Amino acid sequence: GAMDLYEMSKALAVGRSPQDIAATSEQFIASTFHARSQVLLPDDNGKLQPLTHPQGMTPWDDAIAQWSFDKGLPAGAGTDTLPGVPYQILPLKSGEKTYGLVVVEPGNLRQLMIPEQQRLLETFTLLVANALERLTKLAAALE
Amino acid sequence: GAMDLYEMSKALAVGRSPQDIAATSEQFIASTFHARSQVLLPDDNGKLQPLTHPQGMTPWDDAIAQWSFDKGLPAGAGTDTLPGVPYQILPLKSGEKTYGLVVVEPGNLRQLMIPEQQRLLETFTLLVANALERLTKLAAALE
Repeated sequence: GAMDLYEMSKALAVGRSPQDIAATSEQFIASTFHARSQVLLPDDNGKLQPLTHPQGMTPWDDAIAQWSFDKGLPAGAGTDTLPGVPYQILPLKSGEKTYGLVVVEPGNLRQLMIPEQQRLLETFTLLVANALERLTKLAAALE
Repeated sequence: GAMDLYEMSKALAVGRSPQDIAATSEQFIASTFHARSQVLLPDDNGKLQPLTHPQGMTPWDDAIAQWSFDKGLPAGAGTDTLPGVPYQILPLKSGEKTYGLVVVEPGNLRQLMIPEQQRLLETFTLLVANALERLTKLAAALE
């Protein structure tokens, strides 16, 4: 919806932890894009977590997810890497830096892949990435 | 244009100072929205700077600008506060917090006020606000 990006931005602004940001992002991406989703974040070593998909999502390839994060490039539907899977693997990027990934599995892939929806989803991932960037850089500043 | 938000996000991601963010925001808002613009930022006391408009912009009311920043509410065209002026005064907000303002004076006010353009401009101000929030909170973390 028209107001969803603004409402998510309000919820992201008060997030205090990566898990807060992940939960908020999943709630809003699920509602706005009629999809199940999972945010994946790097650990100390740069390896994405969690490695276990949630009930209701089809399992994705962990190593292709890692590839998407490492390269800052999408995979899954709409790309030339795993073009046939029923989900998208999207980097959460601010500038050239990738702070995480979101796996998005819609109820209706033809609906999610409408170009206008793809452009809206890109704006969502940019706002999520900005929130992750803020928390990561602040924690580093202080710890 | 379709790619302008993404291109501005890349430029905002590498900004190192509020002045960097202000210059980038003015460049992209000017180009995308066919407008002159000025970003105003609070000083130590919460008073907006600069107090001097640039050549090519019509002077705005400094106290109404301060009102917009203090209340986190827009003024100027499209609002019930100074509805008749040929510019908009827009808070740069992330969540409930306002980090600055942008004054936008278009070459063609009827074009800027097209609702689709207004919705795009709101997304721009959200990305600018996120950049200002990141720099402000990081500087505080370190200084």
